Parts: sequence; structure tokens; C-alpha cells
Amino acid sequence: NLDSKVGGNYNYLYRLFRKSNLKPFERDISTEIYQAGSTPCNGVKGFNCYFPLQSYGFQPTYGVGYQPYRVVVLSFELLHAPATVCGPKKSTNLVKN
Amino acid sequence: STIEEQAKTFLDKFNHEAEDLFYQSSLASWNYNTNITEENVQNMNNAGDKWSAFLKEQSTLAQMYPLQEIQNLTVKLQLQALQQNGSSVLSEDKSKRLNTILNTMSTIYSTGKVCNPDNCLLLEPGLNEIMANSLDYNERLWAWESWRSEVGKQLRPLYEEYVVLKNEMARANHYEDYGDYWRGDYEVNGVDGYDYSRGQLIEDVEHTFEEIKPLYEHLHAYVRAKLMNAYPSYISPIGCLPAHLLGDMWGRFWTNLYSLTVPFGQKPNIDVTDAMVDQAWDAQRIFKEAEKFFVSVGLPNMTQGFWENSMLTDPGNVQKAVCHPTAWDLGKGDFRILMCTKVTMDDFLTAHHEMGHIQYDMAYAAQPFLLRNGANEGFHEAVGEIMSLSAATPKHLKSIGLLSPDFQEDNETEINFLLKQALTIVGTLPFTYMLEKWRWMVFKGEIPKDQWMKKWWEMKREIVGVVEPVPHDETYCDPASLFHVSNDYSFIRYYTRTLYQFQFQEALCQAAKHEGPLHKCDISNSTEAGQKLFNMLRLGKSEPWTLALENVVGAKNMNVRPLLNYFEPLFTWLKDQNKNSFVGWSTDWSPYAD
Repeated sequence: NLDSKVGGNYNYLYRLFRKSNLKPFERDISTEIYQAGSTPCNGVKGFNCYFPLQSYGFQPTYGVGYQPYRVVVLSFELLHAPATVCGPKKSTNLVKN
Repeated sequence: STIEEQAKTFLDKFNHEAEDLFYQSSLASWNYNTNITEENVQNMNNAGDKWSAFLKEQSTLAQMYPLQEIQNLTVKLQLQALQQNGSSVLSEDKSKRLNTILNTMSTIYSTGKVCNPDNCLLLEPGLNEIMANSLDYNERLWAWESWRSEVGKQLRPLYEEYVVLKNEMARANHYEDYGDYWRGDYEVNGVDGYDYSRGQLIEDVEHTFEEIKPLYEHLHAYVRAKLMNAYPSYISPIGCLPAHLLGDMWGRFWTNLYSLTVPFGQKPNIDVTDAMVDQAWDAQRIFKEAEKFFVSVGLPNMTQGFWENSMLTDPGNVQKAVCHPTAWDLGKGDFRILMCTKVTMDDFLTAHHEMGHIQYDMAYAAQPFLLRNGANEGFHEAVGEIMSLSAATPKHLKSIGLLSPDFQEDNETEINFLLKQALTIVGTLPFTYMLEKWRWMVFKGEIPKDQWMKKWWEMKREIVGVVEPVPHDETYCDPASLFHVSNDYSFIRYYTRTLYQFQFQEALCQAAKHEGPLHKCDISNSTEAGQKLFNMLRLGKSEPWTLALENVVGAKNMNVRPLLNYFEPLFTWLKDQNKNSFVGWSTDWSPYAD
């Protein structure tokens, strides 16, 4: 109901091809052309040279299973630094005497 | 470094790009079919040419990956369709003229008409509707004979060029002829013992038709006996039936003759039309009751976008939509159906058929775009028919409340029902085997151009037992006026569909432990048969059709045994009624030769 619009949204891309698998918690923004075989590429599309980034088709008419989902992943890591963020507290009534 | 790594990389990227453009190309055709506008006619040609030229540009890189170095079966099948260059193998002059002949023959068929001799109506719907209910001898002959005069004779020079251009494409593809091109859909290679040769189909359709003869001869004599009293001079007991009296133009279906062929007119017939009127049902609940049929067998339900985007009617002439039922599959889970839904008995069985194609596309939808397809051309429509056969049974009608539970079900009621299906089914097989074998002989070169019509009617009395009232010369061409031949659609899918749908009908009823005759079987509420079928439905063409067929019926090829068993109750009744007549026909009888 938000990202998908009539005509398609090409702003969101993804990396289809990479020479290997990424390490945990690694981000690679490199646009370098992926080389499948031994044929030289040099940033020019051609035989065994493919542009890795591909587009997500976004329209409301697509099926429910393939509808894009906005995913928010929270990374919880406990280091040796002093703890700050904590859960919410609760305040009760005050009585005297 | 290996070719398999380079071929798989090309296929991984091609599946995304080909799926994105095919969705927009199918969406442009959807907006044009549902709404007639000047914007949609341009978008269909624009999006259609972008997808057509996309396969032509990717075919250049597809032929650079030989299949000899690839040991994977799924990779070679994805590269099997991309290896063919299509019309690019033809010369520039023959490639441009090929689309001209296809567009010209399709335009003449749409714009063709026969003016009334006594008083001008187009063929579809105009002439196709009149020929159904017309009982007159001259009125049917005027529309049947005069059509091929301005069409069959006019399309002859266009049909001659259609044969030459398509034969040159098969020669560049290393095919024997163009008749072998359509036989390449059943081709299976790469697996030991399951290999299926292309030339085997010629012997398969000929051998299975031999066991069809004893069933067809008894039905052909039954129809001839009913129409014998009308014209005893033109209709001989040992002769053949006229071509114009088959119930329509080309004699594809005999259902139009079911009115006069009713064995017992003193008993009521099963009809859900009058039952849906009292229940007050609309087009919204017709697809809803049919969706529960797929849930009872274990198959998943329909997505929310399917029922919301369905087109339930035609809003007048302002926005016009084609009422011909069709299941359109766009992609990425977008499923839509364009049909004009009225309240009739046939639309109930049609709803199960149109939703059968959508339910069929859900199983293999997890496969890549290249692997999304039926295993052959006959499995597309066969899946939707077996869903409608279970709905037409009196057991399924009494479950939801259409048919009264006190309705008497006996031999007299069931024989009347089996005869209606036989006119559509039994009458189709000889007619489909006749015209398809004729195309294979002409495309091969065994029949000179002068003998086209000489062998057409000569082999027609032998197969379907039909003789022409007026003899025709080589100027006329019967297949040129046909919808499928002129539009370059597969005509073989109709013959094999009958054999595939009856095999699946018998196998699913044995898994659910149904007893008695096969036409009494109902697959509703039985989840055991839906599990065995779901395994094959998700395979598609990624696996050999001979291998997927064994996982259901246990057979590696087509078999006539389910064809005889389902028609066995009718075959025993036709044999007793034909004792007073002559079983079979002769090819030496002619209405103008005495």
C-alpha cells in the first residue's frame, strides 16, 4: 500500500551475482561488473559480463505472496561497554504512615 | 571455469529479466481485452514487441553455450527453448512476409461473411449460431458451401505460401519437416529408458485410434439411425452422414445434435439452471462455491487478489470485454480470468474449468520462469476438464443442494448423461486424428498440391465417415478456414487431451477407494487423491512428461483402457440398439453418385 505504485518502482535494487558469499554483518555497495567466466569485462556489458543490480517490480496488482515486505531487523549484541538501554519500568502508588 | 557455471549464470539472470517483461506484456493484453481503447491497442503492441525482441536478443547468447558440456538435465531443458532462434533462421524476405500471411489469414477469417441468398452475417457469432439450431437442408448447405467459396478458395494461395515458409524454418532447425516441429513438444531425451522419439507419436495416435473404432462405429450408427427417417434418400444405412448436418460448420462437436438423439424423452434431465434461479446466486458466489471444491481435495485456496480482480460481467457497450472464457496468467502470483458470467448450467462446469487452469499454475509457480509451463500442450486443458467432470456427477450436485436429494438415479438417467458427453468426446477423436494427420502428410510432401482435396474427402469417409454433398476441386481448402490452422495454434492437443484426462480420472478414483462405475465417482471431500496429483502438478516441463505420468497412473504412454471403461455403460447400450441396423459405414457411397 506504500512502496508499490502503478508503473513500477525501480528505485529499490538488489545484488543478484557475487563471486562468493558475504560474511555475517557485511555490506558491499560496490557496483563493479560481475565476471562469470574468464572473458574480460572492464565495465562493459557483454558475453559472460553481467550487471549485478536488478530491479524489484512494484505494483499493487502482484500476488500477495510476492508483495514486498518492509523488514526491520534489530541486532542485539552485549559488549563489555556499560549497559544503557533497558526495558520500560513501572511506577506504583505512594502510601505513607 | 566450466560451461555449466557459465550457462547457469546466464539462466539465473535471464529468469528475472524475462519474467519482468512478460508480466508487462501480459498486462497490456489484459487491459486491451477488458477495455477497448486507443491507448490499450498501442500498449499491447509496444509491450508485445519488447518481449518478442527480448527473446531474439537473448537467443544470440543462448546458442553460445553448447549442451554437450552440460551434465545437468534441468539446465539443458531451460536452454532447449532458448537455443531455437525462432524466425531469425529464415531470410529477411521470408521473415517479414511470414507475419504478413499470418495477419492476413487471421483478418479474412474475422472479416469473412456469407450474405443471405434470399436476402450479410459474419461467421462468428452470426453463422456459428444459426448452424447450431438449423434443421433445414438447404439453409445449412447455403452457409456451409458458400463460405469456402470466398474463403477456402481465397486462402489457397495464402495457404501455399504458409506451407513453404514454415518448412524452411524446420530445415534450418535440423527438423525433418514442419509436421515434426509440433511433434517436438513431446520430445524426451537425457534419461535412460524414458526417451521418447518424435516419430513415435505418428504410430501412437494411429494405434490408439484402432481401439477407438469399435466404440465410434456404434455411436456413428446411432446418430445415423435417428436422422435416417428425415432424408432416407440422401442418408444410406451403410453410407455416410452429410458434412453440413454435423451441427456446426466444421463438425468439431456433435453436442448440437443431443436434442434429437435423446434415447428417452419421457424422463427428466439434470439441469442446475432452474435451481440457481430459486437460490438467487450471482457471479460472486459461483467462483466461491467452486473454490471450496479445491479445498476439499487439499489444494490451496485462491489469493485475495484473484477474486478481487476477476471480471464478472460486461458493463454494456461502453467498455467491451471478450466473453470467450480464458484463463490469463500474467506472472508473479497475478492470476486473472476474463469471462462473461451468466446463470446457466454450462457456466457452472465452466467455472471449474477456468479455475482449474489457475489452480494448475499455483503448484509449479515456485519454478523459474523458463520452468513455468505444462509438461506438454495437452496437459493445459486436461487439468481443468477433470475438475468439471466430478462436478457434473449427480453426487456433487446433491452435496451443495443444486439437485434434489430425492432425484431418482438409474440406468435411464445415466445413459442419457453419458450420450451428451460422448457427442463432445467420442466425436472429437476421429475428427482431430483426421485433420492433424492430413497436415503431417501435406507438410511432409507426400501429397501433391492437386491431391489436397482428393485425399481430404477420401480419408474423411474412412475415419469419421463423412461425405460431401457437393464435390469440391483443388481450389477449396477446408483447413484454411479453421480457427486453429489459420491462427497457427496446436491442433494435436485436442486428441491427446481425451486420453490424458481419462487416465487421471481413473487413477484419482482408485486412490480414494471409490467403488462402482467410473461416472459415479466424485473426488470431493477426498484428500487422498489430491496429494498424489499435487506432486505432478508442481513438476511442469522441468521433468519428462513420461516420467511424471508414471507417478500418477503408472503408465509410460497413452492408453485406451480408461477410454473404454468410462464409456463401457454406454457401449453396452449402443450395441443392443444397433442390432437392427448395420454397424459401420462404407467409403464407396456418395450422395451425388448413384
